[PDB]
Amino acid sequence: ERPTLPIPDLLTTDARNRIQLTIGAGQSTFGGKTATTWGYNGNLLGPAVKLQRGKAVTVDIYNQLTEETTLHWHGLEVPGEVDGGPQGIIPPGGKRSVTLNVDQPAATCWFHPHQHGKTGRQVAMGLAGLVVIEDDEILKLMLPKQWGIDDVPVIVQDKKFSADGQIDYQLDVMTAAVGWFGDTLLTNGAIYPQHAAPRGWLRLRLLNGCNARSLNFATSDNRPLYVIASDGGLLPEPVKVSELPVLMGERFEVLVEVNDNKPFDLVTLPVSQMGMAIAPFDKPHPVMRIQPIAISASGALPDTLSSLPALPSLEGLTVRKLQLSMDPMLDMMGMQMLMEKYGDQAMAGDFHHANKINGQAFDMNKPMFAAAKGQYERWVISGVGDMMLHPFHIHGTQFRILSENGKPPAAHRAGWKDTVKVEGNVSEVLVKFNHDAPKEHAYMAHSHLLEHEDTGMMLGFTVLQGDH
Ligand SMILES: [Cu+]
Ligand SMILES: [Cu+]
Ligand SMILES: [Cu+]
Ligand SMILES: [Cu+]
Ligand SMILES: [Cu+]
Ligand SMILES: [Cu+]
Ligand SMILES: [Cu+]
Ligand SMILES: [Cu+]
Ligand SMILES: [Cu+]
Repeated sequence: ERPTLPIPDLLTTDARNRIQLTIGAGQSTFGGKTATTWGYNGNLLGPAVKLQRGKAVTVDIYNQLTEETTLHWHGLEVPGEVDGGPQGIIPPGGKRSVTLNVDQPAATCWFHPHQHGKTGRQVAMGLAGLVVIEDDEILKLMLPKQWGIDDVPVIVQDKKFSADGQIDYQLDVMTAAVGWFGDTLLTNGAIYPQHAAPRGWLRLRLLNGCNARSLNFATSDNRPLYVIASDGGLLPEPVKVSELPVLMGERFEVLVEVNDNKPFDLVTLPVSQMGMAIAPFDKPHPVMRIQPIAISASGALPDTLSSLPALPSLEGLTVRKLQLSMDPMLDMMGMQMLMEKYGDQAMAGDFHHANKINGQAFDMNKPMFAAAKGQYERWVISGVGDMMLHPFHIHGTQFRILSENGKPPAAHRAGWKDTVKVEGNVSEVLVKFNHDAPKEHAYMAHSHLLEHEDTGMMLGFTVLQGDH
């Protein structure tokens, strides 16, 4: 009796070379209770916008909410002016158009709001969509590619609800400290759905769309997952894993084997992050049921996928230090609240500017620095002196991780990424920005634990000129 997995529509340009996105409020049902929800072209979540490398598209965005919002293309390398950070306000009842000139490798990216101080609430209410970038190279690989049959997006999110059935979002001292988390897991908006998949190989495009919760994917019968792509695109070869940790905002594409008369579940395993192994997440928790079917499939697991360029020489590059911090009093009170409500299981395994980078809370009208254009830079990001998890994301770039929180990156994490783990230690990434970003439409760099972002842990930076 499980509902079928909802499939976002795959949306391409029309004869005018446009795509229309409407942002609005509607209603959804969760376990027989109605909730007010927000969506793109719909009442919850959104479509998957399909783009080709080297082709321009124009996106018309209609805000039919009664409050301001913005639309950011997470993972897509575009100029500040169309990046849709906090300065890209779309008035309630208004329309903004952006032209996107796609110039990066095939990848699964996504889109969501970036309204200043309110991003967590707007994502919790339901706003998220997907971007599918294709190029010439990926289409020659004979990967599974029937959308909604053997090539399927999997957007995983937690929410909590009040007794009246509404989504229960509060930015308070506990949530500003540890993040907004809940007791109900959704998969493309549904609770424990089933997906009917052809015998052979199934391609899952995994997105952790949670506000604050880290995930760790595995299968019910321990069959392996073959990682084929990260945030910014294909890896050089598939990497076989028994489990796959995924931070907030991260994407991975995996292939899994589907065999006759053997259903299995995709699950998430308990994580060690504060607050996130509370019941029902103290044990392995189901995400979706895979049901084998006997319709045609042509997809395969290739020996080779692509080629990564060599990491450049590190001598001579500009180094930028980014020190993350949390107000000791916020940490104090939030942790105490968490302990009092839930006890030891919560540790298993004015705060509106309390969270900072280099001693400064986000200033929308003062960028912290100007980065070079077209030149490699080394950015060193530290959570030393703090216990919380900071998945650190940088707009405008796909980067390479040199060191991740005390160690070289795992093989499946060594390709193109837009997020890096920072948690009580220091990480180092190699970045290059191909496009301009002025003071009036600056690039953001921030923790993707959304409650931290909303209470100050973000900076603006410009990109202007390069070598002179
Ligand atoms: Cu994002
Ligand atoms: Cu982003
Ligand atoms: Cu602002
Ligand atoms: Cu206090
Ligand atoms: Cu204290
Ligand atoms: Cu604690
Ligand atoms: Cu903290
Ligand atoms: Cu550009
Ligand atoms: Cu962002």
